[PDB]
Amino acid sequence: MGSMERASLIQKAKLAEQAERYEDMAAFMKGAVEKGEELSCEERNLLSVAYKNVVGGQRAAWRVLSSIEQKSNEGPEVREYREKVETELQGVCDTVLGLLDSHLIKEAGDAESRVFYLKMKGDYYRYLAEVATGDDKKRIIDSARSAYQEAMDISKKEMPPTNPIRLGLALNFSVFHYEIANSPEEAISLAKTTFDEAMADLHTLSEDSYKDSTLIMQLLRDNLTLWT
Amino acid sequence: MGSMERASLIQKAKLAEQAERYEDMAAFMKGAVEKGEELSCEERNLLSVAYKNVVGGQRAAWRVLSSIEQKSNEGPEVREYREKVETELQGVCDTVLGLLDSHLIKEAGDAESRVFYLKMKGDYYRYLAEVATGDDKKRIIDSARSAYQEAMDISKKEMPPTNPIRLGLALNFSVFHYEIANSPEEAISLAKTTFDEAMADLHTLSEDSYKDSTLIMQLLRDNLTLWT
Amino acid sequence: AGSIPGRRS
Amino acid sequence: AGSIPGRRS
Ligand SMILES: *Cc1ccc(S(=O)(=O)N2CCC(N3CCCC3)CC2)cc1
Ligand SMILES: *Cc1ccc(S(=O)(=O)N2CCC(N3CCCC3)CC2)cc1
Ligand SMILES: [Ca+2]
Ligand SMILES: [Ca+2]
Ligand SMILES: [Cl-]
Ligand SMILES: [Cl-]
Repeated sequence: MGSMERASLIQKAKLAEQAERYEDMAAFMKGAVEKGEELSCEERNLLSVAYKNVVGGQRAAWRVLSSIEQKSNEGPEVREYREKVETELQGVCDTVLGLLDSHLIKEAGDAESRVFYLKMKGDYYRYLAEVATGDDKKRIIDSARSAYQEAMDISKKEMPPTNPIRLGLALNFSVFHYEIANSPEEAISLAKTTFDEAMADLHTLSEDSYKDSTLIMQLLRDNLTLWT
Repeated sequence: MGSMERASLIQKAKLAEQAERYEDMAAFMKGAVEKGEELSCEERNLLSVAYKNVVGGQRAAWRVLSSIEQKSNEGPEVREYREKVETELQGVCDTVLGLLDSHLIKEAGDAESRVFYLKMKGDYYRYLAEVATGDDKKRIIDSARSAYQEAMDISKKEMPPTNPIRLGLALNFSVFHYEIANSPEEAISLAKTTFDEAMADLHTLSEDSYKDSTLIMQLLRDNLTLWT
Repeated sequence: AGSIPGRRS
Repeated sequence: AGSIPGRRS
């Protein structure tokens, strides 16, 4: 998208979201990142929304195909097609990870931007881990863990316990523990401690911030209800 | 998809539908058509479902963008992006019309296959007409009309009034009259006559055929309720 | 005004 | 188990 203005790419990403054209949205936001400037809060959210929709569709398709393939193992077409979708999913994760490494993370000096990008890095390694098989899985899992852990360390030092990015990071890291790392007790402990520390800080918030934080706290509670 | 077996393309189209990967589904069915053999009833439905999903997403996005563009006319980005989506939509319609012309229609000798493909031809010209502007619109509209009319003539001679393809053809031709040709009275007359002739033939049907026909009859009734 | 949905086999 | 939906701006 090298010939399109940065501001036009951002405007088109917003239009693509309204039109539910998420592949287009991701391509516009990739072009905007590649202009080389840092992203604002709103622009970071557009980048994340675009890719979460693209990879979310791929993950849902991969799960459907994997389920059919496993039942078939109780011609080569189901495996071949699951592999095709898997390769496409891995390519999207690699693209996002490449944008974070060149050069979003290294230029992110404020806590809000750096935590946001490291949470993304953990998420896309987690999506790689969902489809990885073997010892490849081990290094991919450690990459997710390391990204989430660095984000957590910054978030606990630099953000209040009600900050929505801090809360969403803790939510997703708890899902990592439960679903990827086979550490359900660590998942439950993280979700509980996060919820309780946020509850105790709600009194400091405006009505609008209260709504933002409690929405994500309910997600932590929903997981705790499922896990206990 | 020239290197993939016909039977594998069909199997993958079914998997792609289950995974809600409709672009893949359409590409697999295009490859199957290009093998040069005629399509069975089930295969024709897979081809139609694949492309109706692809073009349905494009039409919905085009409508969102066109609405934003019109309100903006009460920078160039909204128009440029609407044009991009429009061009993509036109390309998909041209692809389907190309498969029908090379060579699905000319090899379709049974009424069921020939009516099915001519209904498709009317539908994809109708989708072209939805986005066409000017005298281009006139010839595109006439192409839709001519395809639907030939299908109607065959269907009335060769199929019972309850046949689901005959009913769906009449439904879509009535929508053509109402939405494209500015002929609401012709739309209402066609929907009414179609519904009434089907009602009078229901007594001939099994329980399962009755369910198939009455489902589409309800769609005719839903339109009549909106139009009168 | 609704045409055949046509999006599920 | 649910992560942040993250699919709407
Ligand atoms: C991981 C993560 C990402 C974003 C946020 S957020 O910016 O505080 N926010 C994004 C919008 C969401 N709304 C939009 C419509 C429904 C929810 C809410 C969360 C937090 C954590
Ligand atoms: C234009 C048209 C196309 C197909 C048919 S159909 O074969 O009789 N049929 C397709 C399946 C539909 N079901 C699937 C799930 C819900 C509805 C019903 C119509 C008729 C007309
Ligand atoms: Ca510039
Ligand atoms: Ca062969
Ligand atoms: Cl910086
Ligand atoms: Cl033939």
